[PDB]
Amino acid sequence: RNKIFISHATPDDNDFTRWLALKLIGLGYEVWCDILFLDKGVDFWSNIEKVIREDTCKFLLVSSSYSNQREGVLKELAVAAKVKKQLKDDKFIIPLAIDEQLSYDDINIDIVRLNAIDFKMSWARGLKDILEAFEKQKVPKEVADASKSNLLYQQIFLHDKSVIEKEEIYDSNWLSILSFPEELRFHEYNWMLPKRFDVRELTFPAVRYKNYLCTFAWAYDFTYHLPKTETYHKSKTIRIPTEEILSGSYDSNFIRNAECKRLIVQLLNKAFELRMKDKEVQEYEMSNKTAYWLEKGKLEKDKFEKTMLVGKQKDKNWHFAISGASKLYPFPVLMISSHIFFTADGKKLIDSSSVQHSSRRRQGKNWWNNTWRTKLLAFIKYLSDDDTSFYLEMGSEEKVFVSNEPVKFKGNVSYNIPE
Amino acid sequence: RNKIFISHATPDDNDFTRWLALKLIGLGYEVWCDILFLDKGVDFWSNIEKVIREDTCKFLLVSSSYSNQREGVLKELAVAAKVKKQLKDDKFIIPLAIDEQLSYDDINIDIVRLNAIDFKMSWARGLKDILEAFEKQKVPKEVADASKSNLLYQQIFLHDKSVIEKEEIYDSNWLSILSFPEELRFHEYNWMLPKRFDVRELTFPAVRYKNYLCTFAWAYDFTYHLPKTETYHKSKTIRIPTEEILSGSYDSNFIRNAECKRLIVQLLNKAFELRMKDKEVQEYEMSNKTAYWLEKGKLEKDKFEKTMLVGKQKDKNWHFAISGASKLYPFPVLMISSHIFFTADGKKLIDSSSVQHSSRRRQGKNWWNNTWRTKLLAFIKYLSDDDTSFYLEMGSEEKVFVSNEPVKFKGNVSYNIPE
Amino acid sequence: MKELIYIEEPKILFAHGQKCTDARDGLALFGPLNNLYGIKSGVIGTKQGLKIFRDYLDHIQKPIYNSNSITRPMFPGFEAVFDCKWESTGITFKEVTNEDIGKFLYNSSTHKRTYDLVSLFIDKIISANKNEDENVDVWFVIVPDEIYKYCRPNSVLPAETYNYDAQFHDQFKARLLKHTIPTQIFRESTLAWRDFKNAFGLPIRDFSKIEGHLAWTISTAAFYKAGGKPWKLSDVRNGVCYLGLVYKKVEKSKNPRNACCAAQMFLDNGDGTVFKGEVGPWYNPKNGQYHLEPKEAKALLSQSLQSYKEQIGEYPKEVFIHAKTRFNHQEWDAFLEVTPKETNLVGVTISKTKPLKLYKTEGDYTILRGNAYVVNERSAFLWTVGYVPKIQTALSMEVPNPLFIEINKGEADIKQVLKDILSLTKLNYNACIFADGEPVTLRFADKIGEILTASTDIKTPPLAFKYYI
Amino acid sequence: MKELIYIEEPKILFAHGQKCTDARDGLALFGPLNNLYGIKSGVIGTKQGLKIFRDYLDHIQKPIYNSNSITRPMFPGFEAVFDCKWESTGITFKEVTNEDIGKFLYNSSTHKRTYDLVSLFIDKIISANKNEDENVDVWFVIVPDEIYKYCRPNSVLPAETYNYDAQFHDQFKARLLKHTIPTQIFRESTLAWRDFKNAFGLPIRDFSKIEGHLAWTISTAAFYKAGGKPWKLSDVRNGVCYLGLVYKKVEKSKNPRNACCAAQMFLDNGDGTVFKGEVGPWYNPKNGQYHLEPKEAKALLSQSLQSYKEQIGEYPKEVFIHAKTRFNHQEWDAFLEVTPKETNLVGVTISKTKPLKLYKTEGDYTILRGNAYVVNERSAFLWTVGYVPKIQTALSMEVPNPLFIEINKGEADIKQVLKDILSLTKLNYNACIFADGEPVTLRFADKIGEILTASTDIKTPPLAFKYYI
RNA sequence: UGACGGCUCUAAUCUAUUAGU
DNA sequence: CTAATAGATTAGAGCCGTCA
RNA sequence: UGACGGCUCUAAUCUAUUAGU
DNA sequence: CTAATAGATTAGAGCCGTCA
Ligand SMILES: [Mg+2]
Ligand SMILES: [Mg+2]
Repeated sequence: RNKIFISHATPDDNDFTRWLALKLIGLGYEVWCDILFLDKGVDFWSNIEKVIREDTCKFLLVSSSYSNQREGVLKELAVAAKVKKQLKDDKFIIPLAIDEQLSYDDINIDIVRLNAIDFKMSWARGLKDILEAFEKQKVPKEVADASKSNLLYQQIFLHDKSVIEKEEIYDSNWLSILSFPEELRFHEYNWMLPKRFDVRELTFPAVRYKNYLCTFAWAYDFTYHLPKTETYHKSKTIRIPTEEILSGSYDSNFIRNAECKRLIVQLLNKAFELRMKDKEVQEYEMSNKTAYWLEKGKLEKDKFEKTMLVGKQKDKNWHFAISGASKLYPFPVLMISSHIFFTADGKKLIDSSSVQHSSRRRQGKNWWNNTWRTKLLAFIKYLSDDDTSFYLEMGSEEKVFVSNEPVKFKGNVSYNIPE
Repeated sequence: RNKIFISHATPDDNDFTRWLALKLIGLGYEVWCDILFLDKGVDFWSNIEKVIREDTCKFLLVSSSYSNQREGVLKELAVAAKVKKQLKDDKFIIPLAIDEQLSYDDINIDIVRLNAIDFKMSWARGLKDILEAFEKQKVPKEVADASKSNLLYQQIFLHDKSVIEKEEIYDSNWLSILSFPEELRFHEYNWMLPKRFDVRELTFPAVRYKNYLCTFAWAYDFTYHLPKTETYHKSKTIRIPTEEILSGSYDSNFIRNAECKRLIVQLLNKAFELRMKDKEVQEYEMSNKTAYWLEKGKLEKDKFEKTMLVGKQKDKNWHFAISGASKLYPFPVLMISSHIFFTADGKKLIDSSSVQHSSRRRQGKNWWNNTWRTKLLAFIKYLSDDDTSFYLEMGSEEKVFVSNEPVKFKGNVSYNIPE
Repeated sequence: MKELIYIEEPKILFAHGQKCTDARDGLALFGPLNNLYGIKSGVIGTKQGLKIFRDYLDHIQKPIYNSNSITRPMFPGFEAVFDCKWESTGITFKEVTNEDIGKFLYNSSTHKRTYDLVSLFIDKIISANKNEDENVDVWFVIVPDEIYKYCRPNSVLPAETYNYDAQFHDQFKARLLKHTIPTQIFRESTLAWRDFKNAFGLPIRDFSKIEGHLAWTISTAAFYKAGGKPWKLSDVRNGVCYLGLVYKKVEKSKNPRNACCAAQMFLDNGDGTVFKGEVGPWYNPKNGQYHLEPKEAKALLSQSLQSYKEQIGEYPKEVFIHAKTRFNHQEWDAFLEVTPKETNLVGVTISKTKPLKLYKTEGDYTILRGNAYVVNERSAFLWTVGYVPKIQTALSMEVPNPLFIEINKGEADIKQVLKDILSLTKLNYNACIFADGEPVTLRFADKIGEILTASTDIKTPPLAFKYYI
Repeated sequence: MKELIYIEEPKILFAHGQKCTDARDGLALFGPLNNLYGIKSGVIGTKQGLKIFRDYLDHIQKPIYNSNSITRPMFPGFEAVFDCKWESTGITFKEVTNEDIGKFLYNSSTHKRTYDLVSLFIDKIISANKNEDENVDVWFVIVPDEIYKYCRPNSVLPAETYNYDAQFHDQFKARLLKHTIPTQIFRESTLAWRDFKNAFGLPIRDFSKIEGHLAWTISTAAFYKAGGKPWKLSDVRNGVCYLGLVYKKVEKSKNPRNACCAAQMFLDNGDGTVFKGEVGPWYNPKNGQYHLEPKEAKALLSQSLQSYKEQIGEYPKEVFIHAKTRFNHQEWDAFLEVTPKETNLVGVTISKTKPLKLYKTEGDYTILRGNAYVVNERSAFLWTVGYVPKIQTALSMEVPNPLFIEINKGEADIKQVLKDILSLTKLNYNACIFADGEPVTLRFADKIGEILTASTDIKTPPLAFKYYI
């Protein structure tokens, strides 16, 4: 014998039956059950009868609402009754009542006069009672070892729960910067430009630094705002190459690597802002940064390459937006993040932070990875100019190019996505 | 047929059923009941019927508000009645009532003509009742243990042991005062006696008080130490009868009823000291009081009326000693305190506190009530004067009589002295 | 001829509502009132002490049998009696190196060495209570016998350290009041009595025939200190709260002065016994004046009345003041000024000084435990110690002294006061005996006072008793 | 086209020397390491709260099923899992009359009413601990909803006591620090979420399918506060000490006086795990500077090193000081000055505000849990939140962000640092979840920082985590 | 101090009175 | 205020048996 | 505050420069 | 010392969803 049969309502009583099987195996009891094994097929009933008749010592029946009046369960009950009659064993079938709804009045006739082990109140009490009954009846057993139960858990519970050594491809939000100008400029206007001219109003990016103006533009560029510009010699311009200041190989008492890199980042940010302003795209003011969004109906049927960017929710319209930041670490990038904004009808914004935040929280519940990926890629591809690039004007002839496809990452380990 | 059946209402009376079953198992009986013996996976009705019918010498029924009107209890009662009829044993079913809320006029119809055992007052009383019934009915007891089951049986039968009603006579260590002198007096010596004569060293008991001397002696007494006393008018005295002093009556500006019951006590103590000095009895100085004891051999073979007062213990001789204190509350009495002193050679004491304490502690182990009582009585009888009285000298003629037998107390409750 | 009256014994209330007169059988039959799940023991001391403690815990699992069953009941095992678990598996150890103990007891000054030992022992307990994660129910300190013999008031070896009484136990229990940690102190000889011997091949203390009583005592002590209630009084009259006062001299604090501490008992709603102290010494600058100024007496009565009012909600119907001193008119006039009109104050005095003795005629055993002699309406002799028929022996040797009960103030019946004083002798939780010789209100107050006056002033001391005894 | 590597699951050790990858499965299959015998609970509040807790206890005694047996594992019962009893029979109850709450929550000033309510609870808790003979292990507080709603800092009602925070929970835990009493707080609405609704006939919070998760969390928290050790890490290498530092502001003070707190973890040489907060609040008077002055840094490092030395016996071979901010040069020099010879000092910074997301193009499920991107020898991007193959779901809803781990100071291997940071996230005891987004050393310290900041009177605060979570 | 009891030794204090303060 | 004579109270310390 | 996640609205500080010191 | 302009750091709050 040396084996203990367990029957249940597959798959309604998986929890208790599987827990009891693992527990009993962990204590050194040989337990035979259906869901425990994985291989199945036509030859699944002859083995049941042979095991019950030949090498089964105790029959435990998980009697619940589902397990009662079950054809397979009743067949197992009949076979167990025959085996019990043959073996002259008074105690061979043991009911285990795990359902509170299953009253003792409406139980099956095959088990109506038998003393049942109750599990409704506390499962540990029932486990202790089963152990005591097995000990009193001298059920054969081995030494208690939880290693067998752990092995069964590892090899059955986690069969299709492992990890797959499959290569994959990842899209990101990192856009690489392709082109840079040749040199940087610190035009020297010795008390030539107005003291408080507000140089952040010029048609080209510029930053004040000592008495110098830093810009990628030409020496005589932006002369419309500075009429007193032509009478200026070329020798008074400090030209610094871009490659060395991006590589950190230019240290001067005039300026160090840190401040020059900071100025380059500032110029990139201002150029991005001005260029996006040129595209005629609506603006949104966040807590610290600024976002850009399209109106409703700006595109053809509110779609671009079969991907919708503007939509209707209840009595408002929702707009997808992207925000960019010019950063030089680890490699020159223009990092991109996503946001959602809400307007009354698609043309005018609603002046309420709480409403916007609550609406975004409600909207983002049902969106998944594919939705964000498609929207981000579509809005990035909207901006690009000719085939693969997007240019920012840093001067009369200088341009900075950003690619429209994000940087990919290659990984070697993935999953089997089992629904 | 050596198994006792217990019927109850599961789970309303689990506690008492388990308690009685455990007690009976510890006693040595074989007990079958539901909760204690509930096999799992067996036909319970057939097993219960087989147990009741084949091997059952007694049927202990538990009757209460819960077990009354129960299907299983009634069925077991019916089968037990059938077994009783088939066995011809009129004491087969034994009711046990454990509920104070169950009236005797609402009992089951099957146990109305049966002698029940009341467990209401205490489970111990009912347990002893049922054990007495079993012993009378010759219930087979399976004695498989020695010095443990017998000790369990002997543990009970003793908690219910109590006192019995019988008058007893106790002795005491108080000696009643029989009589007092009629008058106490304050002799007026107007700065006649020396200012520091130290009056306590003369023959008769006297106490200084203001310019007066208080003593029971006559006016012209104690002239051997105060010769300049004869020339003294006898009308210069204040006399208050002592009977009204020991009545809470006399009060005056000269002396308050309080200082009175202190002066008389002091005079009694001084008289006792002088009297015990006159009897040629050796003395010991304790921490606060003074003790008196007899030398070795001064009695006939150290015995007075078949009682021994001086003995031998290894390298020491032990002497019985008494100390006296006169008290007026509640009634004039002399209190005698017992001590045991130790001498090296029977004539010289030891000037070491530690050895005296150790010797007394060693001597106190063996004595019992009779030894102490006999020794005190013999000592007092030796101190007696004529037949039953003993006098203390207060002056020329006046005397105080005290009995030589301690005050006898009588009681109404005693014990059988069960060896 | 005079007559002696008799009073029966007030039995107690064990589990299942059962009642019995003796504590041993009362626990052995029905079990304790509350049911603990198990006792986790923490041990502080050396390695030899931990080994001995584990050996004793293992030994007290199996039944232990006494020499005479009638006089002393058997010990049938801790789990069988108290229905809880106490095994040598939840034992948690903190080692104290023998080097530290040896080096600290070398200053030849009792105050400094006692201070050092107490600080060493209590720092580890405080650290293990505030910083570690485990749970400790009762801390069992195991002190070596070589330090116990030297931590005594008058002991000679063959800095805020002078402000404490030169006793290890008193100061140890006094310094841990602000952290609320139970503690049980063992001497190495108390447990391993067979190993410690003398010049002859016999142990100094012989537990061969009294081993069962030792097991019962340690078992009940550990049960109470872990949060158990072994028993309670069967009958307590309603509306009545009982007090007990003890005076203790504050030795060597800038002057010879004295303080007072109290304990109290009453029956609260739910048939429970509120057995709790009344803390906070009340001094008086006069030396040798075992009395209280009116200001301190009014505070004491107000505090007791408010403490009873909080739990019950009604002012007590009757208040009893057990004490071993005598009241004067000044402090009793200080009383009765905060006492409610629906309240009667009885000031009762209990003492064991007056030397009366009774010998049975033509016998060998002593007088019974229930006998009492009533001299007047305001005086009585009660024999709280004597022969008990149930155990077929007496509770003491020779002839015990009678206990004097004198109603010093108030009007009441002598029988009822004697009955209450007899009943207040069945509440010795520290022991497992038939009854105690003096009321617990006059002994537990003394135990409190011995501890509160062995340290500096501490605000709002704990009122529970498991932190003191 | 960069390259990513994979990091394997940490293993969390369980009873009988068996290992698993989920805390819930190991708890429900095998059992905990230590075996607590029982839990005694104390309930404070109105009769409604007592009934609520009794009903909840009776409910949690039986298995509760969630929506999906694979997504969120089941709850096979409190006693069937933890091998201990926590039921509604050992409850000790203390009432608070509703008039007291009404008379207190009318002042309209948050500080005064917060202080008054915290006092109204803690005074009764302390009095019950002090003046009662029972043994209460964990004290549960059923906070009424109306008390909770208005005790927030920036909430409105539609000098002596001003040295305190404006939060009920923080101050309530703060003023109980010196009495060493574990405390658990439950919202009245959380325990009985069904009876509290809105003007729609539906519960405000829907716990229908997630009662199993709630039961797991509450049972684990109650077990941990009661002195249990559920699970420990598997392969922590010997001789490594992790020490996290967290900075905080202070509500009221003459200066901002930024406060520093610390938390410590290492191996106990007994195959265990020591995880305790080594915190004595250090102060910086300079405004806006999140770097400690050299004296404070010396004190912190000396205290941590001394604690490690006393716990084991020798100095550590490796110290990773996790912090959320970069360090300046002078602080690192001060750390170096108090450092032993053979002791490697490493300063690592973990940050979250770094815009970078990775999208899976094929499916609709997020990235694997254990992936990692190595930028250089001194920095990396580590993933911890996302899809796990064992639980068949993602730890978050949207596309999660990874963590940026930087080896700011010293020499260390980036892969080993990432492995340790990932393995540290399986020891959050305040909830029973598969994984978290932040390591525990920089998390629990945060909680300490928000407890001993609400009050300034605490000296030598407790270290064990059972009084802070 | 694992409990209890019984003995022994010291030291204040109150009261009455007496003498120098 | 100091010092002796007592009665009448109160508090501390120190030591030994517990069975046959 | 039984958890965890992701958002929006706010404040100091450091560096660089200019002008009020 | 204060007041504008940028980057790159940090910390406090409050709000919504967790299933189908
Ligand atoms: Mg004790
Ligand atoms: Mg918490």
